[PDB]
Amino acid sequence: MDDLLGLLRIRIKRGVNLAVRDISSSDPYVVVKMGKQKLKTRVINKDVNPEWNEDLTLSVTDSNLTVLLTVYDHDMFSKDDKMGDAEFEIKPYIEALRMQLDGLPSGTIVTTVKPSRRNCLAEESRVTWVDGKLVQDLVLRLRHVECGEVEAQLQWIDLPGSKGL
Ligand SMILES: [Ca+2]
Ligand SMILES: [Ca+2]
Repeated sequence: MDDLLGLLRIRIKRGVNLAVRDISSSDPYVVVKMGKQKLKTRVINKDVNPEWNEDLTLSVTDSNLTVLLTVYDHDMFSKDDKMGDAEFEIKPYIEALRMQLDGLPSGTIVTTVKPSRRNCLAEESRVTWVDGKLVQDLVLRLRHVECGEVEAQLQWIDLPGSKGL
């Protein structure tokens, strides 16, 4: 609690045109890693366009951290094949959370992160103040695989008793 800024909600929305790692399909799930934390979504059966809509919750004590996202094909009785990976920075979002935004009109775009050679963004990622919440919408193009994107949204949970932002 004495280092905790808050909890980062990562909503893993969907995968789009993921790689085939069975015969004609895959059984994808996502593993999210940050620091010593490792979280997993459920498996979606036989769908390379899986709609996970699954909330993962990480503890954040460090605005300078990176989130790693790796997709795998679940094979019940054998090894799980890699289906690509991506990473993103949380600093822009944490920075934005620390701004004065009570008073900003809903729909206000606080920060835009551009795709670059180094990052995994498939398109510009907006940090938006909307419906009284700050969110970041991400489309991640997966590395180290022949196709696939993962769409995710960042949200924030304040934990009373913590260090806070
Ligand atoms: Ca397989
Ligand atoms: Ca499989």
